[PDB]
Amino acid sequence: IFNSLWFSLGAFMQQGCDISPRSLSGRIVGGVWWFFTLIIISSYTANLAAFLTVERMVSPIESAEDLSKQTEIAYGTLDSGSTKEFFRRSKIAVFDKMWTYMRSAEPSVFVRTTAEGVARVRKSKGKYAYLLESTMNEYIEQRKPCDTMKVGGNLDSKGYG
Amino acid sequence: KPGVFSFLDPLAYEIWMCIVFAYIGVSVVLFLVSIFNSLWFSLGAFMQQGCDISPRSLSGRIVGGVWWFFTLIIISSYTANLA
Amino acid sequence: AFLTVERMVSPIESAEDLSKQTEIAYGTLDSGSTKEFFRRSKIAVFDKMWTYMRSAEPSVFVRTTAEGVARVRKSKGKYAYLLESTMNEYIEQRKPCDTMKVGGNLDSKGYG
Amino acid sequence: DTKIWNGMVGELVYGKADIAIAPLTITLVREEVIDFSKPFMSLGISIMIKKPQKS
Amino acid sequence: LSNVAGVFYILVGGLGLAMLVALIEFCYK
Amino acid sequence: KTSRRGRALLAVALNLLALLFATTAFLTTYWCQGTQRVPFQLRRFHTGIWYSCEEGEKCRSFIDLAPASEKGVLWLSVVSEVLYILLLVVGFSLMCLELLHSSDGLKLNAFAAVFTVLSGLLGMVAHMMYTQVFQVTVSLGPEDWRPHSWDYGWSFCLAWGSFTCCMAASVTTLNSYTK
Ligand SMILES: N[C@@H](Cn1oc(=O)[nH]c1=O)C(=O)O
Ligand SMILES: N[C@@H](Cn1oc(=O)[nH]c1=O)C(=O)O
Repeated sequence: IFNSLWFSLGAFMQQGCDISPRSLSGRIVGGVWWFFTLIIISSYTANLAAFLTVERMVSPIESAEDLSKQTEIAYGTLDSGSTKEFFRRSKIAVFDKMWTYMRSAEPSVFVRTTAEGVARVRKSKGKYAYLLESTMNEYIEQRKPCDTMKVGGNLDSKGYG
Repeated sequence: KPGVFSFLDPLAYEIWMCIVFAYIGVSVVLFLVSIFNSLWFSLGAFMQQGCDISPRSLSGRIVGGVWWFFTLIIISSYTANLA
Repeated sequence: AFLTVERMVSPIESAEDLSKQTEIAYGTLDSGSTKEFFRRSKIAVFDKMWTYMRSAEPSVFVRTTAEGVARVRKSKGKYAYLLESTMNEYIEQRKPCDTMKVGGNLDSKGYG
Repeated sequence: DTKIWNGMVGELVYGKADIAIAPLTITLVREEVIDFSKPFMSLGISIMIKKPQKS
Repeated sequence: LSNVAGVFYILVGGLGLAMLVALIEFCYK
Repeated sequence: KTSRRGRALLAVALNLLALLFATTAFLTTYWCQGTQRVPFQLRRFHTGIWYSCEEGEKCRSFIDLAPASEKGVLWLSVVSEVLYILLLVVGFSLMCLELLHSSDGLKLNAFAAVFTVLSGLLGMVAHMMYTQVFQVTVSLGPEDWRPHSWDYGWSFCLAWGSFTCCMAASVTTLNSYTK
């Protein structure tokens, strides 16, 4: 059962099979095999082109939960504000876990101004994610060089007065 | 569009230099199983699927299979690119 | 061609997505705060949605949340319903688990 | 520790300003020391990231 | 050319493996 | 008998030339010409493989850059270079043994051929890795040095040297099979 395996490798090597009397019961195997490999490579081509068409990417981190389960991407908030207080006071598991990480991360993940937070996101090669109010977020999303994006739903619902 | 370059465009020139050198490297290996003769046989290999006449495995026939897989992948990628 | 056209599909999961198309109909509950929201909005996207809804035919408004859910479930995706997040997430946890809440909330308010 | 308020909230608390017109979030601890009008804008905490181009 | 270079790697590796097979086949004899 | 000797010695000298190319790109002075003549001021980079020169005239180190896994690709690259050189030298050594018998044989010569093939197999991978790395270095905003001149220099000739290495390998091993 070795020379036959060799020949099978010599089947995949080229179209598919040969060393049988016309069909007999051997060539049929290689014919079905040929149709098979054909559909495979064709499908491979189609699918490969499909990536080359739309090319729609979406990193991997898409929610607060995503942030909480990893340590590769650092994240923080603005200082002296309602956002920092939110995480510090949350009893919700995911947010508590995020606060526990942020409050002791080094170097510090907190910023003094929104501007500083935006700069950190833009210059950290994706190794920093910023937590800020949806309003500032969507404003920044419409500013050059259009390299930031707001992901996921809002963690809460409140207002300015 | 320069006459010729447009065909060349889907796959980079460097990639071409690479496939050429790689094929040249594959080519001699068949001779090892045995400067002109088996190199000519490899010229008879790229032309059609990949390799032949190997007395069951031997050595270079599996090289023929890998080469077949190889050229298959490349041409597929090329066509997808042009698409 | 199949995979290509398939990948082109739009990710209709927000209010803006709804406002830029006419293939998928959408509406709200009658006599409630949601309908009033669109009718009174000065915000571009919401105004555009109200302009479409208030005159769509057949009517895109429903008398009960139940009627809205049924319309979403039986319209092969040709109907999207606008309702409060609370009812939405409740329905999302009911059989036959064929509905989903997409996008963030349009506003933030409460029941009293 | 010192129980001293800073920022715009502090300006109001210590009488340095008469009113605050800015994106100041209405919160319980603040409403306990200053007054807030009804909301003029709605929002929520969110997450902004650097786009995606991993190639 | 990277994405193809990954295939170059398996190609060359298959080459070297087949060469080793040629070597042991020269060892039996 | 002069024929086989001429073939063998010719292949030896050719592989020696290939070794000269190996030293050539191992001693690259600027692996890519570079420029940033910003209308800042005019700039002319000259990136040696381990030595990013600028041109008043100056040359700088700049080796082992970003990032990490890429550095390891550089490790595999350099190791592949060393083993490449080793297979070369073992090739010439087996050639010298052939000379000593000129002053197995076949069984020995084919060995060198194999190693030379392996040698050719490695450097062609190696340069890929290197070029791979180089593209990556360009891909990640090369600090400030991101020339529009971008084009290969000295090492490409070494790629040809690995080519003629495989060539001379095939020729001398054919000289061996003709026996
Ligand atoms: N509006 C916030 C200030 N701040 O802006 C953000 O985006 N986060 C945050 O804490 C506040 O009134 O404290
Ligand atoms: N809670 C709403 C009634 N209603 O429920 C929805 O989901 N939309 C809507 O208008 C109201 O008090 O009017």
